[PDB]
Amino acid sequence: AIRKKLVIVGDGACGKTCLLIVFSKDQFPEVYVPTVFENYVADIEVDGKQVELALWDTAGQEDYDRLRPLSYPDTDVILMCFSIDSPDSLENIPEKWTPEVKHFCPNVPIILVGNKKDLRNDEHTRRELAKMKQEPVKPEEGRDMANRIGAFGYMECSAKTKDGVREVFEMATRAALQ
Amino acid sequence: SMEMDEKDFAADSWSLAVDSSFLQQHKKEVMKQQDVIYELIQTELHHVRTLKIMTRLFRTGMLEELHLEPGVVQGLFPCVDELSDIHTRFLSQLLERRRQALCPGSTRNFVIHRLGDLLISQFSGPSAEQMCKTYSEFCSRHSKALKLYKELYARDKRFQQFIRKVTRPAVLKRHGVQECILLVTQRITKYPLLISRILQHSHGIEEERQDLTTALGLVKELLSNVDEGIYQLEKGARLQEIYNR
Ligand SMILES: CNC(=O)c1cccc2cc[nH]c12
Ligand SMILES: CNC(=O)c1cccc2cc[nH]c12
Ligand SMILES: CNC(=O)c1cccc2cc[nH]c12
Repeated sequence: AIRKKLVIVGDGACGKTCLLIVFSKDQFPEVYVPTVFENYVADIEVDGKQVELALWDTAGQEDYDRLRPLSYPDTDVILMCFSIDSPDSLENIPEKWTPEVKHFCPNVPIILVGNKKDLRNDEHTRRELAKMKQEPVKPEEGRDMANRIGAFGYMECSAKTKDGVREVFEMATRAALQ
Repeated sequence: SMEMDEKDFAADSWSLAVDSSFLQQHKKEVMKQQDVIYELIQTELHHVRTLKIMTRLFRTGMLEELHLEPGVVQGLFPCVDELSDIHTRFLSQLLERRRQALCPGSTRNFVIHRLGDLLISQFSGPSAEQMCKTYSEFCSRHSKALKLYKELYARDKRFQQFIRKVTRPAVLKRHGVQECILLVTQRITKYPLLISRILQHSHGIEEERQDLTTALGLVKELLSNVDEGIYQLEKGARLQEIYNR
């Protein structure tokens, strides 16, 4: 097996920690959802190729501009996350997260991931967002942002139901192998 | 880690660690508070373990088996003895607070009601100054350590055999040299996340809510000072590239 490294980036409320936890355990924890994620090395076989994929979170490093880049050396694939229940997290993608990743990870494929897709048809979410003249992120809005920033691709998932989670990490592995 | 502490922190949560008859005696809010305190101690036990792999398995093994040029092992593992001293002491304090809280006749049933004071002590005074000085040095030497590792692995056959040998066991799967260095650098930014969630469930006692609020403030001040004190060292960097930073 070949070793590859994945780093997930995005705002504090984007769901990146939950996404790594659910994938690494293959389950949404029923008793306790951990606050933090240390690291993990997933055994993944995609399109006949065996890879050891090391997983890293940047949660907690958002306000520390000199500590945060230390997570980037030798990254093979970036997952750039936003939350579908937060159009504000999508807005910070092109002029905050994107130039940073392009500087420290030149030529590394970026996959733009819309997390919490289960909240797109949640009445409580739609009511809270309507108070700030907002609505859940539309699938075309996610695709257009991914197109704009030069992302390798656009994907959606729900850590809560696990839908789309395996497909995100299998595609990230394929991107890391190119 | 030692077997006694590994077994005490084997369960996925505090609610699964204690006996069910003991869990049933507490309110939901106390269980939520204890689950996060348990996660803080469990991750501190693993962080000390990462430091022992670095000092004992890698560093000492290279000194005792390989013929590396002087100053090469220090370059691969900067400040590891100092970091091990800070965290082993902090872990000792957390584990003694848990031990004093155990019910008589039990080695697993406890409730920690007063964490805030311990966190204020760790993140203030000389221990905070030592943590700030050590992480500012470690994090400024992080990129150099990774590049030195990659150079040695690519060009030294005996170094490559040593690494492949000691990292072959499945219990070392997440703990190769580069993975340990990033695990240590990332440890300090996990503290505010853990402290904020403990604070969310510690409103029942006003003195505890105030103590955790003070501790959260101190950890953030330490992180800001460390972040402002970092500048990556690079082997063979010329003075002109440094003063034109
Ligand atoms: C170009 N030098 C830089 O240091 C840099 C550039 C872009 C984003 C970030 C975030 C931290 N540093 C950054
Ligand atoms: C500043 N650039 C853009 O806004 C952009 C670029 C590429 C595709 C789309 C779709 C919508 N906007 C796009
Ligand atoms: C970091 N501060 C927090 O309050 C927090 C963190 C992670 C999960 C939950 C669930 C409730 N609060 C949480």
